[PDB]
Amino acid sequence: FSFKKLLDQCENQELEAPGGIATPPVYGQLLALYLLHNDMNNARYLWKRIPPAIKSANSELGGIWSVGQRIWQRDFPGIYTTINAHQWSETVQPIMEALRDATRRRAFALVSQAYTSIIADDFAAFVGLPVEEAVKGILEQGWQADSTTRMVLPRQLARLTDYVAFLEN
Amino acid sequence: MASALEQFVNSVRQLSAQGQMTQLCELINKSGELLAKNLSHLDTVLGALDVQEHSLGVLAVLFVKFSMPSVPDFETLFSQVQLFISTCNGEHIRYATDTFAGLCHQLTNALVERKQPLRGIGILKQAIDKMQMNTNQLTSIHADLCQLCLLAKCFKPALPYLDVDMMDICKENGAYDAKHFLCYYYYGGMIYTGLKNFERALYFYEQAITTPAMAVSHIMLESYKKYILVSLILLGKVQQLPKYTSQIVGRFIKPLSNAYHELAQVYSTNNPSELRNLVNKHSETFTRDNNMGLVKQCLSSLYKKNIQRLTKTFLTLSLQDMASRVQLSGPQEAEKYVLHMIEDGEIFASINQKDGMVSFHDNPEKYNNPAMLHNIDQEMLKCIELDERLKAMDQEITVNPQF
Repeated sequence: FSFKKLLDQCENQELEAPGGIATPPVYGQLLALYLLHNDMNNARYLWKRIPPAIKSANSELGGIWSVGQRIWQRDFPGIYTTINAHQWSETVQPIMEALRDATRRRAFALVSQAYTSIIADDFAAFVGLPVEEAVKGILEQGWQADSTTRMVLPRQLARLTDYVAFLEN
Repeated sequence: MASALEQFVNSVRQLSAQGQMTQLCELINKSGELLAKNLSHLDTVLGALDVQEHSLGVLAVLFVKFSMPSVPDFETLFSQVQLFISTCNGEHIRYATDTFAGLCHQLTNALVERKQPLRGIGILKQAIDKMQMNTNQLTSIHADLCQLCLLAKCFKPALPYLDVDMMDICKENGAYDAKHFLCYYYYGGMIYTGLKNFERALYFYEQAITTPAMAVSHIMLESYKKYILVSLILLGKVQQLPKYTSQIVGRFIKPLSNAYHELAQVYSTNNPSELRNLVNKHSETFTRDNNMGLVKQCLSSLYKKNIQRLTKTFLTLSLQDMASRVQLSGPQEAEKYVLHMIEDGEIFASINQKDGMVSFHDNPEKYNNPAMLHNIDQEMLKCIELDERLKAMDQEITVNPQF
């Protein structure tokens, strides 16, 4: 993956350059990359490793953890409310932009695999699109949309020869 | 006549050029019975590769004091040991395993009391690659690497060193102990537990229990207490112990772990009302044995087990009837709990909001995809290699005389 190479190259500089206490801007890159891969276990443990003196001095790290708090609870309407509140203009902006696309893609693979008759009033709060825009994009894909009820219905030879001589002799 | 610091720097070159390399580990451990730092300044202008092998002995001596020499400037000692592992590396590290392993142990002890032990992870991750010949070996250095991941909550470097099974430890002059074999399997089981890898956590915790002993210990007590909580999440009963297990676990650890044995009895009945009463009752035992957090996963596992149990019996249960057996207080809480299992992949279901019910279907996978055949061929490549390694060890025993 393209975003998986940025996480491997960031952890190598964390255990080599600093001798004890790292830097705030590096902690914001590891926490933002863990939120994109939908890995709440490594993101929660990384937040506890940061000393309390860094969180109280750097206010940019508090906004990143606020978005990850709703991911552990898995609340779709609670993701877009925390993104447009605290942002950093450095190295987190190009990473936070990809996090909003992963939220809409996560609801697309979850509703179409668990909600065979989702309500149109509740489907708008899962992808971020309004009610007037959620019922339009589903018709161009292939999903039906009922009326007067607001209901949406989504959804070799080289290996074989080696085992012959190995088992015989 | 002459300084004593000059006669102790040229003696490391005679043992490194001869066939006898055992005396080299003893000369660098004492450093001429001196407790100074003048030997590190003489290995630069008279060093073969970079700092030879006498550089690790001087730094390991200063780590025994567990203090700083003068002024808060202890960063000059952590950076000196990093250049020897990366740049200098070392060629005689296979014979001097006593001083090479003890250097990483004394470095981690002096990194926790001062600042945060973060630099020690990147240093120990490079020395473990030199002792492994691309076959995943085990040693005393690998056992100390798992302890660094427990303090510094970061399981990223512990993935390439634990995803592949290890065998045949690196031995040449003595570098392992019985305490390192029990502390490695105990620390490794905690990584697979939080990583939602119960398939590997059950095997790691089973090796620390089957090891025989003579009495009781803190490692063996915490290994059996965690073996019940792990097996209670996957299945509904604790797995039995092998025949070669220790008799202390079934005579001393079993009666002492009465708070964990009664937990598996109520789990078989599948009752959330009776399981909540055992948490507040055994709260004093879970706090004195630092087992907080492990028992919280068993509370949510009972609710997930009742949903999977209804899949075999029922098919399309109503949303209101599902809140009585599982006990979720209202049908609104039932639609939120079943959505968590879809994202994790524990079960596949579909919510029918048009009729107020929920469907429970199986997995429509016949395992006919071409990707499944590649998984069998890749798994068979490790079976033919394990048998070839056992043939070399079997011929070695036949050469030596036996009874």
